[PDB]
Amino acid sequence: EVQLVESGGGLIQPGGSLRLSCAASGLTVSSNYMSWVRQAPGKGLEWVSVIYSGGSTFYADSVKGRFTISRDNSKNTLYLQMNSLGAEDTAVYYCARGEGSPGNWFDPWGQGTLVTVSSASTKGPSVFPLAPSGTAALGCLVKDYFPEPVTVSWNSGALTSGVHTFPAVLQSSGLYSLSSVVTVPSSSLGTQTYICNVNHKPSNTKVDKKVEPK
Amino acid sequence: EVQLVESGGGVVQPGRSLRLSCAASAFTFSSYDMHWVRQAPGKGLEWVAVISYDGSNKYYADSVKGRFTISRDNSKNTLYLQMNSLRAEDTAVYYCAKDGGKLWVYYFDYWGQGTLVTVSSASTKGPSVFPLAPSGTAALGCLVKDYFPEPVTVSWNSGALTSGVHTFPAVLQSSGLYSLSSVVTVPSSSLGTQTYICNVNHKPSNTKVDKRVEP
Amino acid sequence: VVMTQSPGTLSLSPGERATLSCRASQSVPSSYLAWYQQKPGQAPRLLIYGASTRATGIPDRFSGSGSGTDFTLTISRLEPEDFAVYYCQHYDTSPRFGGGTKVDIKRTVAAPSVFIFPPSDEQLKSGTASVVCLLNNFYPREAKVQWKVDNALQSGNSQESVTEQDSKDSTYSLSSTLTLSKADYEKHKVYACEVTHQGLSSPVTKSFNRGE
Amino acid sequence: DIQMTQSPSSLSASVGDRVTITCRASQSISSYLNWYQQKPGKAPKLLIYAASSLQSGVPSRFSGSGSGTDFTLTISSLQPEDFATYYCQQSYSTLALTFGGGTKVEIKRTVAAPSVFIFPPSDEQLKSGTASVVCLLNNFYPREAKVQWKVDNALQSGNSQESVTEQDSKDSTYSLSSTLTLSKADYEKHKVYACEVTHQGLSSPVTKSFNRGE
Amino acid sequence: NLCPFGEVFNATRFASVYAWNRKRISNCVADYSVLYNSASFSTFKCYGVSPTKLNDLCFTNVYADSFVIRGDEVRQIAPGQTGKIADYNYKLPDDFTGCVIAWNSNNLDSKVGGNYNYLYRLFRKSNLKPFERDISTEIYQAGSTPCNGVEGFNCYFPLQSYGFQPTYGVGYQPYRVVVLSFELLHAPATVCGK
Ligand SMILES: *[C@@H]1O[C@H](CO)[C@@H](O)[C@H](O)[C@H]1NC(C)=O
Ligand SMILES: [Cl-]
Repeated sequence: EVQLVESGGGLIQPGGSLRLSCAASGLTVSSNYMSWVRQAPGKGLEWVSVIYSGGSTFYADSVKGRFTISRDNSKNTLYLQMNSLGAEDTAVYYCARGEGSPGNWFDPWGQGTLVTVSSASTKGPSVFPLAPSGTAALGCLVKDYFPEPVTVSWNSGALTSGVHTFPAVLQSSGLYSLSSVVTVPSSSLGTQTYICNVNHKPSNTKVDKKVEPK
Repeated sequence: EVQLVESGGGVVQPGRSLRLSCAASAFTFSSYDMHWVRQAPGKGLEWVAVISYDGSNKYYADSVKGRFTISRDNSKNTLYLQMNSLRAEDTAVYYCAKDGGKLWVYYFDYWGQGTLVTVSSASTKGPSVFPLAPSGTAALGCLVKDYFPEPVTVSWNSGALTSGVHTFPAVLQSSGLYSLSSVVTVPSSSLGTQTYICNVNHKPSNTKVDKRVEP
Repeated sequence: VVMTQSPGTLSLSPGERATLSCRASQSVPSSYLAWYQQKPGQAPRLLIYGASTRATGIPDRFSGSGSGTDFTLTISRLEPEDFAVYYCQHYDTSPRFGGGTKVDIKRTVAAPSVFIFPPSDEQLKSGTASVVCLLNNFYPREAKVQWKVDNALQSGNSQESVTEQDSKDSTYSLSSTLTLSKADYEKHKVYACEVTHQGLSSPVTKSFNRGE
Repeated sequence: DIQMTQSPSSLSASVGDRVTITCRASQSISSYLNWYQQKPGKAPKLLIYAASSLQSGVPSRFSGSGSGTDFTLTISSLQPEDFATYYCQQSYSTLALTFGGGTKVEIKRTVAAPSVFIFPPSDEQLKSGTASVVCLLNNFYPREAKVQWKVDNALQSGNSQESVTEQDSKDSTYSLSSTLTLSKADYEKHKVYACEVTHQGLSSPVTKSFNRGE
Repeated sequence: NLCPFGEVFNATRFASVYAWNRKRISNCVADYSVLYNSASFSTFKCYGVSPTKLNDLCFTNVYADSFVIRGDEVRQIAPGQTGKIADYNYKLPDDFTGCVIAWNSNNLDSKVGGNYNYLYRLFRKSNLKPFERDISTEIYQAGSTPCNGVEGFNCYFPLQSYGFQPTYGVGYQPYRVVVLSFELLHAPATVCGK
């Protein structure tokens, strides 16, 4: 039951500050090596910062002087204060127990949280149905949202087989858009209710769309 | 009244060697630590090496270690710096420094006057001296042009004309050589009566030039 | 100590043996080398540590070895779910990661199932029409999607998106979205996307008529 | 390596003013901080050793204080001959002695207009092939002076090199020499050779000119 | 008679950094000039005192601490440093007065199959005080559940081996370190230089 649950990601303007959280269960933050590792979109993994159990802190040269790692023992939570953010700081940030040295490897990892450094504004999505006509196809269109990400599930997670949620495309307007589809037998179209669960965390927008034939 | 007199600087090609000296006087030389400190042109000070009072212990900065060697001859009251495998970054003014003996740690209480070491593969060229004829007082001078390397010592009337003399710092023109200007303002009355001669001396090329300056 | 992973991408059929290399400019001890696996949309996971020690719960088909300037990760009996990026990682004065190696999985040719979706009436009342064309479960990735509106080929008003290789059947899926204003949408009747793919002996066209 | 940071990098004060220079250390150096004065073209001179001890022979207007990471050099009453560059230097790491970047102290002074003179190229110079026209600005303050060359009332830029002497220890004035270098073929092509001077102490720009061969 | 620095510098075997040795040197005449010219050293750094000045100084006691660490960790044996070695194994104060001497000992402290006799402390709840020595081998509790001296998940053995091999890179090779401390009390000195 060892979990690292992250929060704090989202949109921030260039030169602004943000603080990430890494709430832990199954291990004690103040007793371990705790690190932050980031991953720019489409790029590799970059170690960012570590805090030792005894309090020492270390930082990568790319973030020295702008980031600050800390922890709260009573909340069993790791933090990362990020100041003076620019476009190179836009990345998915992971927390992990350990440092990557012998007997001290990165394990376990948090789920990650995306940070977007942009001058634009947060915008919630609109959800439209993709209605069907052997097997049939249906889906949901999640259009005009910023920033990333959105997550889509079907029937609250009870429907997973044959689901395809596409990577977001950046429209010419500067807003993102994606579609989530799922293939089903044509017979269950009238005797099975399909609902797509769209979640846009950066704006607290949760939409449940029932998709039916027309 | 503690004196440190250095010598041995000049032109050296990259990869060659050069040996600096520094003679001490008027203090117990064989009981003090001695240092070398250098300064690149237009840059800051950089500590180079240290040698113990008896010459048995020697310590160097990482930037010159295994490449420079410090030594001393206490019977001659002289400190030495042997510089081998000289790179272009070694171009600097080198100082010898006495260690003040009032602390547990090093500090430089008396410095030598410095000697310039230029690591370059060029040739030492002598200067060309041209007059600057004058025309409410007047001003006249001499133009030291096309020489290499630094420095050149310019005086007026063999050291008799002191007040009102301005010797400008040299400028490295696009030809790789140096150009220098030295002027002096005199009253406009004594122009055809008093004689003015600038004394240019270029030790690297062994060139001494005296030029008449008349309107 | 720069770590260099090679190759960049690896394309092997299921059941084959994968060989991922991690070279080092200077010698790195075995006990300082580890491997991480990252599946699409997921966090990295510890695979091997100490060059050769398999992490807890990791299948036996993953094994590592090597020392000094040459480390190797081996995936015996490659499976479709092994589609991921793999990073080596070491520690000298700070943690350093390799560039990563993508492991693509080859499979037989699969023709796409094509579906076309009209814009919902909910979206039309907002003043914009999105027409969506779906290419479902095909291989290889190469495909051509052409929009034809009243038999006129459309260009400049469509965007595509492709999924990663599916972790169970190793196929791709593609969506093409044609975007129009409500006004321009009501001026035309026949909306069609034409699909050409290696698994199809002739192009496949899916179309609807606005209103019907 | 202990890095020493000096602030400010440069300052301007007038005679009698109180001058304080700050030197910070990347880590605690106890009290082993020394101050040096270096005049232009001269060897450094020890002023203060061990943070606050006055070196013998140093005038009483110099003093120092501080400990740990923050140190100060104070000139109680600035004198004209105090124009120099002042370095701090830590001695806690005796086998890795490091200096600060140095602080250049300049003397503030009332306005002084420059005496402008112009010189034609000599006859021994035209025998060689080159031809240099030298213009002299003498005993002025401040340093900021604009020297403009005009040949037949045509602006010249890129054919000359300026040179300024350091502040005079007696009267705290500067001096400028501009050397208009050109070939002999470019010398007899024109006639007028002027030197224009724009300075804060001139109610109207002054020009000293001569005609070639007159 | 002379102070016995040779029993520290020329010892055939060195201690692990977590259990670093210390030799109290008293009632002798210290000859530092011969000591510092006795061998070749890859690291020679002094703090608060010059190496050449020790020949004139008197101390109540002189301490010579010795241990083995890996090459990339020698930078931590200095005032104001942090890291696994300075935090959990051997710590110098910020106002440290003394010298730090290090030399490569790959030919002495590496083995064909890996020398697993040199260890360092990897896990510890808090940082060491200056000149503290922690030789505990208690199972480190990384979580809420106590270990009861049994290794397992979140229950780590506190020490880690270096596994020195002679074919490693210099950053991973063993280095012998000697630290000379100079205790100046308000008591009659017993160690003066010559
Ligand atoms: C170690 O032994 C050598 C001879 O092999 C000797 O010269 C040296 O002085 C000894 N070291 C010390 C600290 O005495
Ligand atoms: Cl998204």
